[PDB]
Amino acid sequence: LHALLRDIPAPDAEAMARTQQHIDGLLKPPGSLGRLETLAVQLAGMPGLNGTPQVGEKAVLVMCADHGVWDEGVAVSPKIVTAIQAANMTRGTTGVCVLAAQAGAKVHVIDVGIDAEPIPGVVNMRVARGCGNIAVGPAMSRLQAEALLLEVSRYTCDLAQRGVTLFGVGELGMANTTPAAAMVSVFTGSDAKEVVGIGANLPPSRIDNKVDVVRRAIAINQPNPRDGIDVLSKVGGFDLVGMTGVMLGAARCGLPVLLDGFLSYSAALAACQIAPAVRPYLIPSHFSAEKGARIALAHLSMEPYLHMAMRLGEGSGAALAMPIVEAACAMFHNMGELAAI
Amino acid sequence: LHALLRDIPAPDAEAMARTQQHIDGLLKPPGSLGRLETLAVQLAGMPGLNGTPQVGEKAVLVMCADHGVWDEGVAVSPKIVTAIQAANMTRGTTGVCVLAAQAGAKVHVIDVGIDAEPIPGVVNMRVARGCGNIAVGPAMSRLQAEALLLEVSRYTCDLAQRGVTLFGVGELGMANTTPAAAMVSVFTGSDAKEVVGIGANLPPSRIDNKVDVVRRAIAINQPNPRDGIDVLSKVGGFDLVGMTGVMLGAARCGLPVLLDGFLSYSAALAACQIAPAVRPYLIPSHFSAEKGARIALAHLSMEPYLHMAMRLGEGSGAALAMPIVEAACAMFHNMGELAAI
Ligand SMILES: O=P(O)(O)OC[C@H]1O[C@H](n2cnc3nc(O)ncc32)[C@H](O)[C@@H]1O
Ligand SMILES: O=P(O)(O)OC[C@H]1O[C@H](n2cnc3nc(O)ncc32)[C@H](O)[C@@H]1O
Ligand SMILES: O=C(O)c1cccnc1
Ligand SMILES: O=C(O)c1cccnc1
Repeated sequence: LHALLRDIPAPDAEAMARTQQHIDGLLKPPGSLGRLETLAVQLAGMPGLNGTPQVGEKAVLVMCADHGVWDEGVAVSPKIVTAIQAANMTRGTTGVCVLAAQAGAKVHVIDVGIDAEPIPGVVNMRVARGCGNIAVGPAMSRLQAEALLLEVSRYTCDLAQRGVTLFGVGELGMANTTPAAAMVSVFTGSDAKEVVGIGANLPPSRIDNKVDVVRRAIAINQPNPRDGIDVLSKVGGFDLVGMTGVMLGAARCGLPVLLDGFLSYSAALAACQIAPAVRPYLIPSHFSAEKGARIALAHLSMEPYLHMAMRLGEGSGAALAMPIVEAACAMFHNMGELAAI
Repeated sequence: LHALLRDIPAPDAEAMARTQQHIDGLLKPPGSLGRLETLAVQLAGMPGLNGTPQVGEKAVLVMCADHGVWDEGVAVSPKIVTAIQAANMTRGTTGVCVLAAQAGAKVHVIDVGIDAEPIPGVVNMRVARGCGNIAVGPAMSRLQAEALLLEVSRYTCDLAQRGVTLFGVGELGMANTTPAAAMVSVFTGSDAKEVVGIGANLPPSRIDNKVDVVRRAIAINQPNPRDGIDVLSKVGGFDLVGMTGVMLGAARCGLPVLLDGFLSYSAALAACQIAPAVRPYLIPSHFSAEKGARIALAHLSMEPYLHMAMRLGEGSGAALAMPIVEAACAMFHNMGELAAI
């Protein structure tokens, strides 16, 4: 794991300089394509991309897991919805599925801890049947967190061997906005009230309880903010850990990862805490409608491209942004040159 | 023309209600897809769409024209760049071209007033060789403005007959951000300084002059803000008029139009002034990096989906947003239903 982390490559400044120059020579006023130009340059510096902005195969990895904290009344969806939706993922009827197909991306459903019988068709990496209830203790052990990080990391880089060049992260887990809020609070130093949202339509009444639960989790566990693994293990969840693992894996692999919404931001904070070298590989997608979104993003210093007021999760926003990544590549490779004004 | 305007259909509330209900029944927490849901409903109310959110063929219409105001030193690009770029449009090497191909949209290049010999391959609807210099008088006559509105309007609806269901608007015209700023100032009641930007990399030094030119145009022409045609004809340009015409045509046709950037916002203000019935057919794309963008958008009460810091024009932002429109349709038609949680 420390090996893994040690080997995350730095971005290729040489390739980025060449990219910048090329972009500057295209048939348009310099810098006129704004963020599309920056994105192209960013991609060029990613070693797994072979010195140029390009997109081969695309994959969205959905990490599914249950949380003991559901027992605290923090989620309106019944627990079984995780298991149900995960099965649905195999039939292509969910929101991510539909958006991924539209982007020509393949969806990988990964069970890292659903509290139900295994689902055929789903990738099995289950830690346990739901994680511990963070309101009364840790979600899992450090060992457990590290093992999963490792396993997902590897799974991720292996896909690279198969032509995938662009990943998207997603999750599925009733009550997951709760641990996500706790992590955000911890990493950013914000008070719980500021980052706790309505999740999947939690009634406004029910909010207070959610806030208290978050505070409780933190007080009880005393997660160390300087230790991303410590935080994940104490007040995170298997799904969150899994997302962090995709990020570490893609970075080690020298490839880009598209973030999704709120849950993904929490995982990104942990990943960057654990390995700052991860940062350059992350690409924001959309601006989640979850309350703590702004705070979370400010800490990652990211400005999403899409303002859609989305709050579904599943990696749906990631899929929706894929065409943008492809657009930056198209611009780079297909535009004519000034020299030929 | 008044006929044309009179016949713009109202949105189909019946179809929209059915759409809303269907969306609500999809396999996700209600309202979880935010703006994608709203967009789908909007599309459903458009009569040319046959009661459902759908996308058939896509077209981006680029209106090209020269402006006499270029003589005032308000643009750094040489005048010929309009003619050059317009030819380039026929070869698929420009920014819009590349982005449109990526979206599976076809680009229609329309010459409404380039100050050069006709370009083979370009649609000929030329009013004159560049419009009058707004700093010393009107851009054109009212008659001229109305005629062009009519002609473009018709051209637009005719494309509908050929399977196009979604339009994008764009332009090409050195110095065009100048008349665009004047229109914005006029319609919104903002002072020139607040809405005059750098256009295609105008040096910061050169700004003052640009502001004065705008003020001059207005003082001299005294455009009536309550009369959109009056404004267009006095302080607009052939390209701007042409964009307004696509908007009027698509609306009459009962079809959606994707806006682009700053120039497009100015044209939209005029269109809505002329015919408020046009409003429901307009769809924002991106948030232009031009200074007066925010003001312009506030007046249209539109919040763009994409924050890319783009400022190229040509209809490039419109093309980039097409996949989003298609995503809303995919969501609508392909997601599974709750009833089948
Ligand atoms: O913390 P809560 O309020 O439960 O919200 C987080 C969950 O809701 C999101 N979520 C995604 N697809 C969903 N499908 C259903 O049916 N419910 C929630 C869904 C997210 O992915 C988590 O599973
Ligand atoms: O008012 P200015 O500073 O001239 O900016 C508006 C123009 O610049 C934009 N524009 C688009 N493609 C371009 N290609 C070149 O080469 N220059 C400007 C271009 C816009 O479409 C207008 O033609
Ligand atoms: O931003 C998200 O991804 C999100 C917000 C609420 C519920 N589920 C997911
Ligand atoms: O917003 C635009 O479309 C734009 C801004 C500057 C120059 N050309 C186009």
